Parts: sequence; C-alpha cells; structure tokens
Amino acid sequence: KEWLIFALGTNNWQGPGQFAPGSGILHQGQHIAMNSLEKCHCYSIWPSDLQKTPTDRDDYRVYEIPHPIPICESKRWHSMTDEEVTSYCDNLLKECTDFIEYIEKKHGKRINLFLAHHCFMNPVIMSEINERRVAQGIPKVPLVVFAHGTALKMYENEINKLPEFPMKYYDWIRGTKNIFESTGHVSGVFAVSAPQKNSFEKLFPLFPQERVAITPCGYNQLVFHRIQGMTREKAFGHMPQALYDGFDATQLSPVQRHVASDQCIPDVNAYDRVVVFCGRFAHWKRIDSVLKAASRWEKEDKRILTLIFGAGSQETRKLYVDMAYQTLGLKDTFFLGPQSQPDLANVYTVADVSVFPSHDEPFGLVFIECMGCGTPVIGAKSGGPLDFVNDEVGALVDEGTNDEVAERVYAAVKQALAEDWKKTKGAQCEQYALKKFSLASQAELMLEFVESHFTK
Ligand SMILES: O=c1ccn([C@@H]2O[C@H](COP(=O)(O)OP(=O)(O)O)[C@@H](O)[C@H]2O)c(=O)[nH]1
Ligand SMILES: [Ca+2]
Repeated sequence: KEWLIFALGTNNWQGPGQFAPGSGILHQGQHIAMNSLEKCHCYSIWPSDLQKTPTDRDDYRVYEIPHPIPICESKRWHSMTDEEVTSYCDNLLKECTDFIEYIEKKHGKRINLFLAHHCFMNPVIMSEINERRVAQGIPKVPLVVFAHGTALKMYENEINKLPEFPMKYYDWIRGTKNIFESTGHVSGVFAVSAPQKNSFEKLFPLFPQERVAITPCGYNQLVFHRIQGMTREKAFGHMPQALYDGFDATQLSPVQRHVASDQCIPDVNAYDRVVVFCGRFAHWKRIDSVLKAASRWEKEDKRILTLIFGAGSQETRKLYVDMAYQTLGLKDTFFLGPQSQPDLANVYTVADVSVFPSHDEPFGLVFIECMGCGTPVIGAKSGGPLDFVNDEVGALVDEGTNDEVAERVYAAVKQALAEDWKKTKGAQCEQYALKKFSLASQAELMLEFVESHFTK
C-alpha cells in the first residue's frame, strides 16, 4: 500500500518568529512522521501571516494571509464579515487545488488521502474539492478529519445560543453543506479522547459512530523531550498557585503559610526532591490517593515537593485543595492548575518521579509524555498502563481501595527517590517512549487504521 497524502492544517507551524498552537505543532510532527515512513509521501499546507512558503523544498506550502489566523474561540470566526469568510476559504481552496495538481502531476498518480484538521471549513474545502474531482471523472479521494476540539466548542456555543457566538455555521455545515450527515463527504474522523469522541457524536449523529475513532496513541516528541539546561525555577518557579475562587487562605495553619492563591512557590531549589501529578481532576485519577500518600511523607522531614497539575471544576478543585491543606496538613504540596504542554515538558524534565494512580486509565498519555523527557512513572495495575509500564521505566502499584493505593504509592515514591529511579531509569524511559510511541509509530498505526476502516 502506497500513500500520497495531502494534509490541510488549521494553524501555523513552529518557525522563525512564530510559535505553534497545539494543533499546529502536531500537524508538523505528523508531516515529518508520515514522510519518514516507507511508501509514504505527505504534503501539508497551512496558513501564516508571518511565514512564507519555502523556496528550497516542495513538501509543504504556506497559505499567506494578511491578518492573524481566525480562531474558533486573535481574529474570531464570527467577527469577520460574511464576505471576508467566503474569500478566506475560496482563496485557500484555490491554493489547495493548485498544490494538489502540482502533486498529482509530480507523481503521475492521484492523491489517495486527504487530511483536514479541525471540524470546520478545512473539511468543507476538501469536501468541495472532492465533489469537483468527480465532476471530471476522477475518483473522489477519501477524507479523514481530526477533531481536536476547538471547532466543536464553537458549534456548542452557537447551539447554546451563547453571547459572542450567534448561530451562523453549525446549521450550515449540517443542513446546507451536509459534511457529517453521511459517509458521502467525510470517510472517517479521529478524536483524541472519548470526551471528544462523544462531543462530536452528539453534534453530528447521522455520522456513523463506527467511523469516529480514537487516534492511535502517541506523544509528540517535538514537544515532549529532555529539555536542555532546565532548572527548577526556569520550569515552574514562576508558576502561580491555583486552588479555587473563594479560597480562604486564612484557615491555613502557620506551617502552611506557603500556600496562597495566585502566588508562586517560594524557594523551589530548597526542596530535596520533586514529585509530579498531571491530569484532569476526575475522581478516577485518584488525586486523593496522592495527597493521602504525600501526607505520610511530608512528616518524614525529607523535603519532598509535590506538584498537582491539571484542571478541575470549581467544585472538584475546592474538594482536593481543602482535602489537601485543611484535612491532611500538606505544606509541601502546591496546586498549579493546568499548564501548556511545553511548560509541562520543562516540569517533567526536572522532576524526580511522576505518579498517575489512575483506576482504569484508558491509555494515559501523561505516562509516556513524562517518559519521553527522561523521568520514571508510577501508576496502578489497571488500564492502558498495564501494557507498557514495566520495572525498567517505573512501577505499577497493586490495585485497591483508594487508601490502599495511597499507602502503596507512598511505598513507591519512597523507593523511587531512595533508589534514584530518575538516574537509573530516566535514560531508558526516554529511549523507550521515543521508540514505541513517537509520532512515527502513531503515524504508522493511523494510516493502517485508515486503510481498513475508512476506504469504504
Ligand atoms: O495541565 C495539563 C494536564 C494535561 N494535559 C494534557 O492532557 C492530555 C490528556 O491527559 P489526562 O491525564 O488529562 O487525561 P486522559 O485523556 O490521558 O485520561 C495529555 O495530552 C496531557 O499532556 C495538558 O496539556 N495540561
Ligand atoms: Ca474540531
């Protein structure tokens, strides 16, 4: 099977004078990945108001625009005129169709796969290009979509008759254009997580659930890698605490003076070792099992910093913050809420071990993301981690009651710090993540899925 992929990105790649979105830095990693595969050429196109298509290579082109790239939530997509939008999309359409003829003439062969990067406009374009490719007697080429999210929260506010999100597009991609109302336009769709798999499935239900999948699991080794010369302070010293709106800093005992909203941690270099959690504040992450376990080790007078990354509903955020400080006496355990992935790579890079004691973690990307920067991982014998965590990169605790897990986590962090798993396993954690869950393997799994699940 020989692949001639044309991929339509939604954001700008990393470059001179431009950092990348998330969906952009990915398109880029994927572009390299797919091209590195035997029997595979992928051509990408993707917009910027800074960067210019290259002169010394043809694998990609830039869609040069004067304004910043639109957004779904600086330029908003509803904020621009109707005439602004139509053009922005019909200009892009012409660039893509030129590019495609360039490619198809180049290779003496028809493109046999279209990627399109959010659920908005990029699919409509490729879907329109495809109708016309049939107008001339040349097969339409199967089109797969990446549902990262941003364009669906747009569709949800339109439906939720939210403020700045009047109803313009949702009933258009649906009633007027008919993109996800059958397999006649979009052959398949990849979500990153079952949250997104459902967010989409409710929105476009005449789209077969059999044709909405989860991307084969990888991590983005461009982002997640051993970050050179990172410090404690460089990586998270200037990260302000989170907690919750209404956090009464005044009930904190004295020893807990260190805790306070929108206030960085004092004296990062003062703590002997660092221990990291990262994940949505779901109940099954068993955040509570960590704090329980950190409560037992802060009293051991070894200076163990404990960081609690991730985002949570103001109810559940208040739950664990108050469980941590009021209920357990946690003075060396700060909540810094959610963080970008690159900031997180800096954090992992300087962390001694990470603990993600999820019950039935479906796959757990934070496990391999953290390994991809050279630090070991501790988790539980349930779910996705049973298949790739081993004694060489960390540990999985025997499953049990939350209090049971927490005692076992405590046992784990204590051994990991004491045997310096960072030094003794950090090397293999890195070479292991990069080998088995690089964008290169995820690309290979993905094209392979697409062949047998989306070629009707
Ligand atoms: O503060 C955070 C926490 C998580 N993530 C990302 O969220 C994704 C999902 O991991 P999580 O544990 O939140 O949930 P999952 O879908 O793995 O159950 C991973 O790509 C993480 O790097 C992130 O970008 N920032
Ligand atoms: Ca989307």
